[PDB]
Amino acid sequence: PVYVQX
Amino acid sequence: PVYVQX
Amino acid sequence: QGLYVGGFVDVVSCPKLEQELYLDPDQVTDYLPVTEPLPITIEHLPETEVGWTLGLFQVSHGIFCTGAITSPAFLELASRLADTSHVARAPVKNLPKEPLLEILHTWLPGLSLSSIHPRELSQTPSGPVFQHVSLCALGRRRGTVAVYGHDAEWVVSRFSSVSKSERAHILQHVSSCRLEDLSTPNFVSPLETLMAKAIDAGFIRDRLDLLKTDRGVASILSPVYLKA
Amino acid sequence: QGLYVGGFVDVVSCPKLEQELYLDPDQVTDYLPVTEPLPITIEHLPETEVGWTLGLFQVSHGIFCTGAITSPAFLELASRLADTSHVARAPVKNLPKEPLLEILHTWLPGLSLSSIHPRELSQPSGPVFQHVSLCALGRRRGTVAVYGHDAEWVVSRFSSVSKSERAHILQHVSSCRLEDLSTPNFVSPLETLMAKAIDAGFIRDRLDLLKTDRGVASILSPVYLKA
Repeated sequence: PVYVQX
Repeated sequence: PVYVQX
Repeated sequence: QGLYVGGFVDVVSCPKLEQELYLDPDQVTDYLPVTEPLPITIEHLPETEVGWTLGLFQVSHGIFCTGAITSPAFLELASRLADTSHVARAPVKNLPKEPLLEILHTWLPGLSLSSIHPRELSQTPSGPVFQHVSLCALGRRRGTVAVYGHDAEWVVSRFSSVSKSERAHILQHVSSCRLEDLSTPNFVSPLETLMAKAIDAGFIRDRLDLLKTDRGVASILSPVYLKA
Repeated sequence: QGLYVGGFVDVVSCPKLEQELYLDPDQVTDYLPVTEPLPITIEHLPETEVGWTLGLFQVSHGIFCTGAITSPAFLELASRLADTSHVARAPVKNLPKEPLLEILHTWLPGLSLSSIHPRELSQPSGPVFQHVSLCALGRRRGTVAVYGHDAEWVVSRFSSVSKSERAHILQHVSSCRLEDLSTPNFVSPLETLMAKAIDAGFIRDRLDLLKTDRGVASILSPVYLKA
């Protein structure tokens, strides 16, 4: 999945 | 001598 | 001689302008607390594991993180930087000199979570919601300044936003963690990569002003080793 | 091919304040110009020689320095930093990408003279001008560097330097074959440099002072300056 860094 | 830095 | 870190990775009261950064308190409750260790890294860079989270907790004010910085190579480096740095080495009002805490407050004052995109938090997420916590020059979420210390109780006690009851709960957990069981962090990054990030940090618009406001947002009590 | 630096190490028409920093234009005339090459170092760390001055000149606006950045080891480090620096890699308005120039402007935007203490300007116990350092921010106002591959272009960025003065400066710069300069003694003290970069981020009002300095120096766009 896509992670948001923060 | 003493130099002034920067 | 343990080195602990504490701080918010999200503060609920802040207005969030970017939708991708929003963490809904009513949704994250299903995924907290996280008590298994998550890596603590630097600036989301590879090869920069420096320690482990001890707990990620939902509290009334936001999401609060505790961690231990345990990498011998990282601590040795930080100590050497502290010996050369002017800012790390200056007097701290009302506290005894702690060069290591001071350099970490100059270099890496911010905390930043890596977490799954919040479109996925509404659903049944595809992987773990919370991935890692990074130490950084400045967080993208407001109020996310670290407090570093050698006494966990003192670290958590600095957050007046965290209730006496919430603190007790948090430290009950932190106390039950044996630091000696944790694995050795993978800290192998070239120093040039870190120095490039440190250089970039100096150009972050209004960085020092935002560090000062973040201290207020987090409700941190003086005295502390924070540099803004 | 060559990599030049130019800029003021002192601007005459800045308010003076710290007595130890004052360079009396009536007094330096006897020691200028300096055409013997002086070391260029990083942040006054003597084992970080990166190149050599090509001239230190008294002009109407102040004392102007030209130099060449020649150390292979240093340029290799600068290039490595440019590879991952976001500020170094960002486009510059109206100019093509120049990675080495952009990293230099990001890391070391300032110039700083080292010279003999003003009290010790007697009829001195060491040389008057010792070296010039590249730094995060100068103690003297208006001392931002311009880095370039074309020395005429670098000097021409300073609208404070007259056409006449520029011609003179470049006549001298042209007479210096870079290939003839000795190899600088550069030994990277990487932890020391990182400590300095960390400290530079905590300099209050740094980006405001860099912006102001560009005006004090009268630098003309376009240029690779990052503030």
